[PDB]
Amino acid sequence: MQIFVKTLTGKTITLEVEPSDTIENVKAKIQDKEGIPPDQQRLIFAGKQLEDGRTLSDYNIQKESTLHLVLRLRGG
Amino acid sequence: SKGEELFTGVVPILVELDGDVNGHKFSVSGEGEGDATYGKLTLKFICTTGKLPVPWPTLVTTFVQCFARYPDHMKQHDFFKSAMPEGYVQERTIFFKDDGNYKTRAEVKFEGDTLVNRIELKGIDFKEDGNILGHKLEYNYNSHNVYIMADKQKNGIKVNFKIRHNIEDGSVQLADHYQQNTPIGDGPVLLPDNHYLSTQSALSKDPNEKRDHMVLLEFVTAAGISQLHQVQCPVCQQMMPAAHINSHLDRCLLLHPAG
Amino acid sequence: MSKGEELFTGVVPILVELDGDVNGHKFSVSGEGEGDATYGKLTLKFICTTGKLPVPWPTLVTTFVQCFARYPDHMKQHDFFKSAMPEGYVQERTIFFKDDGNYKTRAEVKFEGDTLVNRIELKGIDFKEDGNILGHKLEYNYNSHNVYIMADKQKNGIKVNFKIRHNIEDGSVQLADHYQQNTPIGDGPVLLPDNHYLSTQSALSKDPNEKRDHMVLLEFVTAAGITG
Ligand SMILES: [Zn+2]
Repeated sequence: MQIFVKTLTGKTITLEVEPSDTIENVKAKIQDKEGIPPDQQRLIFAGKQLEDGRTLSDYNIQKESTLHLVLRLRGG
Repeated sequence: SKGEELFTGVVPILVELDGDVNGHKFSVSGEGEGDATYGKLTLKFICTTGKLPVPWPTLVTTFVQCFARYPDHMKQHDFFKSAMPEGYVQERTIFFKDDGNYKTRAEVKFEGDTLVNRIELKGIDFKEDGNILGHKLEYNYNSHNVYIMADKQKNGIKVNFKIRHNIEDGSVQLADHYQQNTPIGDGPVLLPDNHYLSTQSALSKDPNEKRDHMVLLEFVTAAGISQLHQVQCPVCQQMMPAAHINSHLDRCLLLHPAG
Repeated sequence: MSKGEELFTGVVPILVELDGDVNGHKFSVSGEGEGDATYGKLTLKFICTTGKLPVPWPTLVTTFVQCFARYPDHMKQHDFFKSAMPEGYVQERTIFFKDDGNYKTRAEVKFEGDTLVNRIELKGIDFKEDGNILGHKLEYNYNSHNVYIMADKQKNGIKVNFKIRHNIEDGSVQLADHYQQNTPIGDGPVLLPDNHYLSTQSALSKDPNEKRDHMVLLEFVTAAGITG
């Protein structure tokens, strides 16, 4: 399944995922395409922050959902 | 771009607005000219229904960013001229801090030789004795940065900025501008990287004009190709500079636990 | 209301000359344009002839002809600036940049034949090498200010004060406190004004066909503070 991740730098990345995927794995896939380290990533979906150790379906994220990526330099 | 070639030289400009703010119905007409080569816009406006029931400075941003000068190295970020001549729909909500808001919807497009801007504006929740309906804004304008971000999924732009309106008593009334622009045609359009337009304005009066009116001069230059960029919280949609998003989010996520 | 007043009924061409020294960096600027007091409008182009301007262009806007303000009819008895023409006035300032150095300026504003001429000496000291001025951290833009005017009887002129807000690269604001005095050059009678202010607005821009360090400046100035 495909989902999108929208950055504040007006950029849309489309991603290949399964609902069983952990947030940490999704962050890894983001790193894999954009080079951004997982620990600088905060992911938001319908106003909630996605937590490491949970899954795309723990938040009822389906195909074609849009996530919001906010970067956090340090302290992440 | 193709639209781009239309903006060498002086383009005549025509502005029309039908407004309704807190019930008060009004109309404004304007005309002058735009010269993208310098970034220079000159316009004169007449309230044709008589006395403008809001202060002229609050309508400044409502009354053609296609006139900005984009420098050579940023000409591929100029969405406004690329949507020309079919034009674009410009929409805003403008929030006057601790007072009402305007929603605006405009079509900016060529009609033959002239670039026209036609606007419908609806204003609600204003205070009878606020800075807007009480006419407490000075008749002047400051410089702003207009922050632009692509919105691929709309095939257009999201634009955000805050206007600083000086008040007669020395305070400053803020107006948060949440803007987006969409092409009217299906022509291709330049979708830009984050940047800003540097905006400066001066307002005056034609001393042989007894009607209620504004002369406006604008200088606009694209720049900025970032921690100052005004972005929206993905939780509550408020705009703030990028530098503040992390600490805002720490608090905002906890405030809206259901999102 | 004064003799000087009639000199300003149409477009008056303008010449600016500035000799400058800031923390030892010496510089010159020439400028030219026209003002139109009927409308309160001022247009000017300045060229730094010694190379690169060693201070940001906007710090010099106020230094680079308040004789071009539009005084409304019921305020024309308060126009010190035209009343002193054609012989002119001396305009003197100290400008204190917050947390940084200061400018001292002395300028003569007067008609040379039919052009309005502004000749200025500027000295800057105590500037920080990595500060907003010497470090060129100012945005290339300008805001509106009210310029407060008081009569100065003993020196047969005016005292003026205001603060300019200069926007910085990083989104902060840097204040420049202006202390100003204007003193007639001639012996002639002049109008000493009741308290009022000039409402000022400016826009800075570039001539894209100019290759020297330069500034295009548009000013709109209108006297206010006294009711019609
Ligand atoms: Zn929020």
